[PDB]
Amino acid sequence: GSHMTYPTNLEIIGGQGGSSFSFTGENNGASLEKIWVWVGGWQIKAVRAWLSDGRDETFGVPSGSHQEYVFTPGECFTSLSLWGNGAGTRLGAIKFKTNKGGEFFAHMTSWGLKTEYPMDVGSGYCLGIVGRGGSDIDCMGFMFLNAVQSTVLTNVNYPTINQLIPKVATEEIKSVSFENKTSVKQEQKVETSKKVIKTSSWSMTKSFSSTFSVEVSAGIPEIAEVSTGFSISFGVESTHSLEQTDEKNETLTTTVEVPPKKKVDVHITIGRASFDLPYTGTVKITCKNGSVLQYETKGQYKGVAYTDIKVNTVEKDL
Amino acid sequence: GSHMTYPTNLEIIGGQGGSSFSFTGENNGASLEKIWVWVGGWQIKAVRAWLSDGRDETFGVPSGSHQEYVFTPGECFTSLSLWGNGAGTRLGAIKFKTNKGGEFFAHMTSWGLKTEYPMDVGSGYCLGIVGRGGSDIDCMGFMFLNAVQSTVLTNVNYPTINQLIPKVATEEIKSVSFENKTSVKQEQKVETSKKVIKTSSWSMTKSFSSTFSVEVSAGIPEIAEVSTGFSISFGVESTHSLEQTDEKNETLTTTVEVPPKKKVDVHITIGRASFDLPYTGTVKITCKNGSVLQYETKGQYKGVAYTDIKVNTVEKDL
Ligand SMILES: OC[C@H]1O[C@@](CO)(O[C@H]2O[C@H](CO)[C@@H](O)[C@H](O)[C@H]2O)[C@@H](O)[C@@H]1O
Ligand SMILES: OC[C@H]1O[C@@](CO)(O[C@H]2O[C@H](CO)[C@@H](O)[C@H](O)[C@H]2O)[C@@H](O)[C@@H]1O
Ligand SMILES: [Cl-]
Ligand SMILES: [Cl-]
Repeated sequence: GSHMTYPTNLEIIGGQGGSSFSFTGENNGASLEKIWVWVGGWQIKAVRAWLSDGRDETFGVPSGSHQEYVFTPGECFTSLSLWGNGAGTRLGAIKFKTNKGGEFFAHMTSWGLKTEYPMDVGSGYCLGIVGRGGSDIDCMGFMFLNAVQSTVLTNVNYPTINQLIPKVATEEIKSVSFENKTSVKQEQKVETSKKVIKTSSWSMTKSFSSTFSVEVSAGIPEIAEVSTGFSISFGVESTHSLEQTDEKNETLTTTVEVPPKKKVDVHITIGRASFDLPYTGTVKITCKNGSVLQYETKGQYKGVAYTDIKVNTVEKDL
Repeated sequence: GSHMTYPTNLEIIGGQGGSSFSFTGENNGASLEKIWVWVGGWQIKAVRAWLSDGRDETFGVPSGSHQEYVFTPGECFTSLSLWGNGAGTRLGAIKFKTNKGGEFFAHMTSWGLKTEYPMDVGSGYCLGIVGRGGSDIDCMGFMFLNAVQSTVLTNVNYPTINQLIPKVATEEIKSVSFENKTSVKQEQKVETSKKVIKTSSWSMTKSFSSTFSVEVSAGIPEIAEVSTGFSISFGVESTHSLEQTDEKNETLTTTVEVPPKKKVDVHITIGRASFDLPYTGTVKITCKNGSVLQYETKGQYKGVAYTDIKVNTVEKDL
């Protein structure tokens, strides 16, 4: 009585003729984006499906006109029922409703419908379809991702980061001038504050990111001003959102030495850098039922990062 | 030997004639938004200033054309110098630069400029002007907020929240049906997941919020479904940003009981509420130098909140 749970939920209805097919995003997180259904008198005749990664395949042999459903990003199933043709030999009908208020019903046209099979749609996120086709749709089911506990983008790498030479724009914060009339050392306290807005963005297919709250477990590219240039350090690992912004009041206290019979000009600045670079990582979906679905992904990271506040003092003799 | 610090920085240059004026946002965080300067042969003739709260005053008596500087939100001074008229009886010139690359220089037209007085602009955020005027500008200084350590919106109240009746819109997450053909009670586990995006925002004058990173210490309006109806409670105080979004995967596991020889329909939903109400609070500015500037404020809070996920089951015979 060992019990197995799975990250997907799939119930296939119909007969056992035809040849098996499996058309799902279960290895890359792709979802069902569009479906065309053709019907006959005593069967679903054919199905054409488009997944959000651009795959497009037809099962069975179309005849007549089709019915269409176009799913928008974030649109999930709220319910699904399938019918066989009543004889156990073909799929007979598909009915569903979505979380955007849509409803779709496609059914054989001659024979009356018999036993309805209502399905659990899991999370509501449909990964595609699986079944058997020949001239017709012998059998089919819709594959759903089961309800999700967490969705994490982890194992993030930036494979061009070491090659990259970042452009650091200087922002002026303040300049102050002092003059020391006396023949003895002077010291001046200078306090600086400046609002900095650091941002991080990891791109993601919009279907997946509209449906799930993706946490990011990653290091953030950072800038420090090295004496021989600017290097993009790949910082310490922590948790973020896919689009993240962190504001603060960056501050510094400087004690400026003003020698005798000298004027000192103090110039206070900060450096700003925009990263725009590829990343790779692993999407890890953990379902409520304990199972996991993971897959490798790649995208673009965009970052805005700042140096420390910099103080430059220029001494002159008046 | 005690040491006294202050949250504003103000150095007044010129003579002692005329009458005192003080035109600053040091009681409501308003900043200098626009300035017009008129000059004469041996003086600054007049200054007209506009603060970000809509105040507008003129000091001295204009003659001739004016020079103008218009400050955009977030534009701070990076440097400032003032001159007297050389005789110590009038302000004679104003020169400044800003963090958006601007520069402005207004000076008396006949008498030569003597001693330049360079000023520490503090945070760069100019609260306004203080000085003496009669026919002319006898003396003036620009007041700055000193470098800032933190800016916090706290003591937040929503004085209409008790009168409020909230619009709750119901979103469908999933529905499923079960059938029990036995004369024996049956159980079914249904797991649910749903992405929710909760948002908070407290309005603030754009000049202040563009210059400073404002942390919010507040309770957030929250919504629960009571057996009677829909509660709107304050929440417990915590730290937020002025514009805050929090995504999560809300989840639920439900054990559904199917009584013998019954159909049971399970309808899983969540309630969404939009708040749009007034708030009051206290802005607390703590300077690097330990001093504090506090003032009361008011604005509009906008929120999106959600109830817990709800399960409603209905039963029939079959
Ligand atoms: O009804 C379709 C028609 O086609 C045939 C033979 O070409 O069978 C093909 O299609 C069936 C439905 O997809 C499959 O079950 C079968 O395996 C496949 O050869 C006829 O047998 C059938 O009547
Ligand atoms: O500066 C012009 C002229 O104004 C007079 C009055 O005619 O003085 C007024 O303006 C001065 C500059 O603002 C003030 O110092 C003075 O207090 C005020 O009465 C003249 O004295 C002066 O020459
Ligand atoms: Cl059947
Ligand atoms: Cl002078």
